[PDB]
Formats: sequence, C-alpha cells, structure tokens
Amino acid sequence: SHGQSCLGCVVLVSVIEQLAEVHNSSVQVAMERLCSYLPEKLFLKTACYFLVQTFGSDIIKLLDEAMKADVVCYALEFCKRQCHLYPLPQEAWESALEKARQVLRICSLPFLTKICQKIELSIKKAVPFKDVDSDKHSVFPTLRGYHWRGRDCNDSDKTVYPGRRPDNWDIHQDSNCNGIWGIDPKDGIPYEKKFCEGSQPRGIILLGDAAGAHFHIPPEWLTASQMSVNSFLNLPSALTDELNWPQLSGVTGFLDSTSGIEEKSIYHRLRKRNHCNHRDYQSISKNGASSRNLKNFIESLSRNQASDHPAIVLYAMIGNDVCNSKADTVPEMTTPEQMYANVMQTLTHLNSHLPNGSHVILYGLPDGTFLWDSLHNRYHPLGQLNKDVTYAQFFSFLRCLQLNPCNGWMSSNKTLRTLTSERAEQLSNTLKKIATTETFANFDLFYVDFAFHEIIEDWQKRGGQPWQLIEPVDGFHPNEVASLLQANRVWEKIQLQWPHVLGKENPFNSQIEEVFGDQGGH
Ligand SMILES: *[C@@H]1O[C@H](CO)[C@@H](O)[C@H](O)[C@H]1NC(C)=O
Ligand SMILES: [Ca+2]
Ligand SMILES: [Ca+2]
Ligand SMILES: [Ca+2]
Repeated sequence: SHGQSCLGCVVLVSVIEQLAEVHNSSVQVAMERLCSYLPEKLFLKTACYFLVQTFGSDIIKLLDEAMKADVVCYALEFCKRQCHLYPLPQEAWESALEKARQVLRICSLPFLTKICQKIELSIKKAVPFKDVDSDKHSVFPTLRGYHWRGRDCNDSDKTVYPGRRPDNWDIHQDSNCNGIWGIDPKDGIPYEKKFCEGSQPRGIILLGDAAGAHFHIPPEWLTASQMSVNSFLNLPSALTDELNWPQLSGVTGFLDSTSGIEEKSIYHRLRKRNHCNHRDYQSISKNGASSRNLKNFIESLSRNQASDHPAIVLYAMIGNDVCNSKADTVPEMTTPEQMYANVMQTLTHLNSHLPNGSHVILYGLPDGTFLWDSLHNRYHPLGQLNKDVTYAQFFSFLRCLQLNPCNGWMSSNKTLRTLTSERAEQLSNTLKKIATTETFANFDLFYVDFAFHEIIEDWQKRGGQPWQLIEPVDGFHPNEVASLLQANRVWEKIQLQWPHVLGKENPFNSQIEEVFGDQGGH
C-alpha cells in the first residue's frame, strides 16, 4: 500500500515546491498558503495544519536543498523500496537520498470507528449512506446520494421513489417524486393520469465504470500557478462522491454544463422528451467496474419488476476489461469467451429484475491508443509550471508504483498498445454478436460502438484539439465534453434505428410545463 501514499506525498510536496516558486515565497510560507486555500469541511484544513506541523520542518530542509518531491517522499519514508517522477540519473538519485539521511538523522478511535465502518459499506455496496427508508434514493447529494439517482421526496416512505408506477395516480402525495401530483381543478381528474398516462415512460440506468460516473480530478488542485481559495471549494463534495461527478455525466447528468457546449445528457434528452421521466435516472457505476466484477455491486440497482416502469439500460464497461494495473497486464485482460460468459450472466440478472418493455444497449470499447498519441509529449498539470513532467513520464511513474489504471494503453510499448486495442476490438465484437443473436423475455438487446474517432471529428470541426477530450490529471478517462459528444452520438443513433427504445414525445410536456414548471428541481 506504498503506491497510494507515495503518490499522494509526491503530489502534495510538488504543490508545495511549486506554490513557493509561483509566489517567490519560502517553503514555510507556501505550506501556510496551501492550507489557507483548503476548506474546513470534512476536517481537511485541520489535517493540513497537522501534516505541516508533523512534517513541515523536514520538508523545508529538503526542498531548500533543491530536492524534488519524489526524492523528498522517499526520504520521508512515504515511498518505500525507485520510482522517478522527474528526470534524474540514478547516480544523482543516490546522492540526494544519502544527503537526506544526514539532515533528518485513523479510523481506529473508538468514538469514530463505527461511522467509518458504516460509511465503508454504503459506498462499497453503491447505496446512499443517508437513506432512512432503505429505498436506495436519498435526500443528500453525495455519499451515493441523489447525484447518482433521482432525489427522494419522501425519505420516510419506502414506497416513494422515482420510477414507481403511479399509486392511484398520486391523488394525495407524489408517489414517484416526479413533481406531478394532485387533481385537475375544473374536472376533478388526477393530474398524473391526465398528463402521463399512455406515454410509455421509460427510465435511464447506467451500468458503467469510472468514466460512466465522470471521474474528474480538477487540475486546479494541482496547478499552483492559478491556485486560490476558490480552487478547493468543490473538494469536499468530490471526495464524498468517490471523486465522481455523475450529476454532470453524459448519461445520468442533470446539472447545467460548465464546459459550455450545448449538448445535454441522455437523461436530459429523456426528461425533455417526456416530462414524466423526471428524475428517472440511475447511475449504477463504480470505479474499476468491469464485466468481471459488475456482479459485486449490480445489486445496488433499484428497479422493482412489478411496481416500476420500464427502463433504458446502458451497459458501459468501456475499458477495465483491457485496462488493469498488473505488470504482466495481458493475462489480466478479459478474453472474448470470458466476456461472453460474464455479460450473459449480467443480462440474465436483468431479465429477472427489469420490468417488461425495457431496453438494454451495449457500449463498445474505444481504441485507447488515442491516449498515448495525444498526450505522451504534453505536460501533466504537475509538470506544466517547469515543463518537467510529460504524460509519458507520468505514465511510467504510475506504472512503477503499480498504480497505472491502464498498463495496456498508457504505455510506451507500441506493440502492447496495439495488442490492447485488438483485444478491445475483439471484446466489442463479442458485445455486438450478443445483441444480434441473443434474445430475452423482458427486453430487447442492441449494440452501439464507441467510435472515438467519430467524436474527435465532431470535436475538430468545432475548433478543438483531440487532447482536450481527456481528463488532464489522470490522462485516462474522457472528460465532461467527450462524454456528452458520445451520449449525443449514441442518442442520435438509437433514434435513427430504434426509436421505440426512447419512445415518442409526450404532447402534455407544454401542459406539464404550464402547470408545474420545474417540478421541484433535482
Ligand atoms: C511489448 O509488449 C509485447 C506484448 O506484451 C511484448 O511481447 C514485448 O516484449 C514488449 N516489449 C518490451 C520492450 O517490453
Ligand atoms: Ca429514501
Ligand atoms: Ca422514499
Ligand atoms: Ca407523480
């Protein structure tokens, strides 16, 4: 477990060294300035001052000796036997380390132990931590809260959750938190059935991985040049969301896009098309999710076979079947045979858990050689200041720490990059053939490929560069923009060939807009 600590240490000491340079300050002044930017929420600002108190004196002497973060953290025993992040010949590596020895020479608390043990299960099971009625929908934003699924309007009632069939069409209280309830004043007719009946409502559900949940570390947290108090305001919400931003993803996103592009999420297209689908979105996605381990949390899916509407399900395991952290990485890659066996088991679980009239769309896997081609000679946020860390050096560093999320594509071995894409193609064809030659009772099966090159063409006509489609910090996942151009590219395709999956526009939208408006928001 030295990798995660070693990485974290090098990240922090890097920020420290760089904040000192940006402001022409001392190492002490930088550490005080760093904590100054962090918020108090979740005790982050307290932990900062503690670490400065515990390690500050040692860090100041080492950085004053021109040592870089990687050497510092190996001297401070945060990195254990070496992995270079900055260029340095091994002879120069030994001297600096031997010079650091002559200079220098959590949840266990009984009162905090159990809540730690309680938080662990809620996340690991992919269920909201704040959920009194245990309907898996929450009134809280993060901790698997309503950022991932529609917010719960009645947290006390375990029969009230988005996607539920109208219970007597909500004469007295909103049954599915979709913002429509009550009766028509003129005629005494329930608002719900008046508006939403016969429209064939359908929900959007995501079975995906980190990319599906829009994993995103803001580069602002790592670029000292533009750091401020406003850089870390969203840090507490991010940590409690597992560094995921599903509210902004391309599938289950419901917030306005910061990126500025006009494309909207599938859920937004879904809700826009039929105001009854309001809040009928679910993000059943976890970091590291693959065809092998989806079963370990697919139970978090909340959809009752009898009391809920149909659903549009997207199976989006877009890499972890080829992307792994092992040194001998190819053996860990899922084979087409294992891919077939794992998906069929996953589909079988859905036919037993999804109401009839549902639809499942299998995503293909993209050609991840795009990662190295676009980024290998560009500078990681931690290297942008002094232009001393390229994504190539960043991939090698992570590889050394056994932390590289995709040894197959985030690699300088072209032969392996090709080998990894070939496997990604073979797995995509398996998903294609399944949708064609496999039939199920409660839903039909379709396949749309990723086709990253198509999204790049759409991006280049817009005046953008391909490297602007990848998360800057990890250089691996697609960013908010790429996710939306994909969701758009997917939505258009299903429309042109399988419009019944999405349905057809409900003409009461305007009549629902006229009467209810925002419908309680999200
Ligand atoms: C590149 O990857 C291939 C496939 O795993 C392997 O056979 C080859 O030895 C690798 N080359 C180097 C220089 O590691
Ligand atoms: Ca609830
Ligand atoms: Ca409820
Ligand atoms: Ca309702």
